[PDB]
Amino acid sequence: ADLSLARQRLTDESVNEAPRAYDANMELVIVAEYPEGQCKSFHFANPFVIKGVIKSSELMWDIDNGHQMSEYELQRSINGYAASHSNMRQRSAINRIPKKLSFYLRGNVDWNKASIDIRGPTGLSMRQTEEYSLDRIRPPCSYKRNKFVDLPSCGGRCEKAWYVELDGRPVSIAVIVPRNMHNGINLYAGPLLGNVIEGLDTVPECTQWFDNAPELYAYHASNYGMTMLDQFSVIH
Amino acid sequence: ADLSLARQRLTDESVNEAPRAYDANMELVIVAEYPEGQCKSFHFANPFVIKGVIKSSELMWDIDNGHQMSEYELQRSINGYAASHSNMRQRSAINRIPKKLSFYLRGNVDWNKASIDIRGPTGLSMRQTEEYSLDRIRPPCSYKRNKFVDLPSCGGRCEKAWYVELDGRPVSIAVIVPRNMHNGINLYAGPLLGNVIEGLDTVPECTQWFDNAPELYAYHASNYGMTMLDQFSVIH
Amino acid sequence: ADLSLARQRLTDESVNEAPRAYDANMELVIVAEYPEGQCKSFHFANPFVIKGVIKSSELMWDIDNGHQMSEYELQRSINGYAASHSNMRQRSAINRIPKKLSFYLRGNVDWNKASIDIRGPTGLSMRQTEEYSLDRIRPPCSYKRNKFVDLPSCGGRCEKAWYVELDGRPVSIAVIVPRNMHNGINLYAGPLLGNVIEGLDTVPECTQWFDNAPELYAYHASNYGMTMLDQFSVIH
Ligand SMILES: Nc1ncnc2c1ncn2[C@@H]1O[C@H](COP(=O)(O)OP(=O)(O)OP(=O)(O)O)[C@@H](O)[C@H]1O
Ligand SMILES: Nc1ncnc2c1ncn2[C@@H]1O[C@H](COP(=O)(O)OP(=O)(O)OP(=O)(O)O)[C@@H](O)[C@H]1O
Ligand SMILES: Nc1ncnc2c1ncn2[C@@H]1O[C@H](COP(=O)(O)OP(=O)(O)OP(=O)(O)O)[C@@H](O)[C@H]1O
Ligand SMILES: [Mg+2]
Ligand SMILES: [Mg+2]
Ligand SMILES: [Mg+2]
Repeated sequence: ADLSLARQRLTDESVNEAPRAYDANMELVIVAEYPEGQCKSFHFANPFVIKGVIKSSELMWDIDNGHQMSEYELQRSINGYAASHSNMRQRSAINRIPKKLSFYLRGNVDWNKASIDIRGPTGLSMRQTEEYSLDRIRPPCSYKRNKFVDLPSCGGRCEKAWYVELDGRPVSIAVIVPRNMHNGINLYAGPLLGNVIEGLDTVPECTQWFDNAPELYAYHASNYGMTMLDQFSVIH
Repeated sequence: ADLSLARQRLTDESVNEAPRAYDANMELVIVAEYPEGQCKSFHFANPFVIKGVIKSSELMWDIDNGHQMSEYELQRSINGYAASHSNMRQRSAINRIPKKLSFYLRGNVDWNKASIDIRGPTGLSMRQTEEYSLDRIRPPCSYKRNKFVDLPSCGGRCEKAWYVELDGRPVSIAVIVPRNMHNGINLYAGPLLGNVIEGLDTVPECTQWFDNAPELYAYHASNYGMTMLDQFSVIH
Repeated sequence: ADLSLARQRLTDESVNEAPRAYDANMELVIVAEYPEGQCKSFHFANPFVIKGVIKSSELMWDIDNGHQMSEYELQRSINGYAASHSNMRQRSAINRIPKKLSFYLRGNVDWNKASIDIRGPTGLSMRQTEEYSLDRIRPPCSYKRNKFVDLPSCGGRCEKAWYVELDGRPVSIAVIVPRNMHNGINLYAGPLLGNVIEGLDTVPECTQWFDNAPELYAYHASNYGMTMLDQFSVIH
């Protein structure tokens, strides 16, 4: 069927190549998994720089008998990890802290410069002893580069992931995903800068709650086209 | 009264011309109207680029017997529109979805480049079949230009509106309103760039809830000076 | 002990000087104090420009019998201050409005250009009669300069504060803290601009609630290294 197949091939190529267009978004899905198997996904998109910033209050599992906990209640629990004996808790809040964090990156990403910073519970640079004096961005460990794990993007050649296991303490997150400009053109240079600046931080973020991973796969990953890897190394 | 009238005229001109000053804000009021007549207004301001980003959870009517619904409850309802059978609802959530969206723009706006993007329920570019691959900003349809409707600004010569009717599904919003630089000066060029960047994203957003449109007119529009048009084509 | 003291001195200098590094954050703590002595702290950090924006709903004391009030309830109270008879209240909401606002700035700050704008209840420039026409940023009064009060930073030579007393009406806040580039190098110039832009707005904000000031000192100030001054002029 020469021309119906040609037409199919062109439609495939148009979908596969679309992310490399000027103003086509790079895509970031962050998934937090909790001990009982619930998943919280946070989606961020931008063509130029994704800035995926998540407070530690926003990373806790926050549902309680069908009701959403307040930032105040969640921050009260987190404080006990930040500042010794700063709350009244006599048992940990490990049940609501992520077991694991998954970062799914898709599109025309500069993989040399994508930065994923797991920061401490109140947003300071992670360290044994956090302090306003030693608080910075883009620490060397944040640049994952070839530590990102290739995943199928079904023809895009443009999806990778990074996984991290937490050890029972709350964290915040700062991810910076910059656009691949390795074609030699600096989109920030010359008159185009005003247009690039106008496009930063323009796309709504979306937070979703799932009672388990299959729900996450069925109603997020496979609905929109982000391949994810489960604990058995099976892709969905 | 030559000089008391001269003084009046100068005071009029100073108020009327103020938006054209460097660091004077352009103003964006987005109003969502719901079936029972409630209005939710979202106000954004900036001198250089207004970025008016609204999640679909933030656009639902979220009050319930005097109590505000959680993002979680609202997002649970919206999911059924995004992902087939992703929630347990047996009836629609049309009662809490906007009937209509109104966008009021006032100030020294570049009307050739102002962009209003009605995006899908989870923030992806609107299309019959939304997907991470075909997710972008500043789609051609977003530039309204002469589809904006002139409204009185009482001497500013600087207010226009755009209206859109929804059809029962939830949406998110991304608006970019850039400053008119048609006097030939690029505020992003040379040393002034650092100062322009310092001014982006500095003004608090304000969300207001009204049980009906007259409340919206009385306690928002006429209080601060944004002319609005009702369903009978009367200005307030 | 020549070399153990040399080692101590070098460790002191490394902590004291760290904020002057490229990508080292400037730090902003805003503290609101309320009539019964509760404190709400808001922490913002960035290397290049801190943009510390706080809605008037976010500045009210919002805890009520251990539960967090909704933005809707808080905004309903604030509206009565913005727009005469726009709510049903027969008594003021002074109990939940700050008595006083404290701004703590630490790091490599340009003290000539740091701007602190106490804006009106709905985000407009503060004035007797607020209006969309006379809404701007960086008003002359916002530049505090030598009105900032030096505080000990324990070797950094880099902490200052500004204090303001409110008079029973709600306000919003916009603070811009730009990086000291008085070494003669414009970090926005040339190829480094893309990297500076990638770093803006990347660090999680953190809101904390304290029942009294000693809690604020014990579990925030002294935990992380921000010196604060109490009503008796004692530093903590
Ligand atoms: N179960 C799995 N676990 C881990 N990695 C996998 C798994 N399956 C595939 N991958 C990895 O994904 C990458 C792409 O594989 P493949 O070529 O099959 O995908 P594709 O559909 O062609 O999409 P793309 O256009 O991204 O290549 C490979 O590096 C592959 O090893
Ligand atoms: N009821 C209405 N419905 C739709 N458009 C209207 C209505 N009334 C006025 N307008 C439009 O608003 C625009 C400005 O009108 P007008 O000159 O009366 O306002 P103004 O007070 O002078 O303010 P400005 O300085 O913005 O002109 C005109 O294009 C006018 O047609
Ligand atoms: N109780 C106080 N009230 C107001 N200001 C104070 C108080 N104590 C100290 N300061 C001010 O703080 C500034 C720095 O003082 P000092 O040199 O003692 O601090 P330091 O530990 O050396 O830290 P730095 O490196 O910031 O100087 C001085 O201007 C000082 O007057
Ligand atoms: Mg392949
Ligand atoms: Mg006119
Ligand atoms: Mg000193």
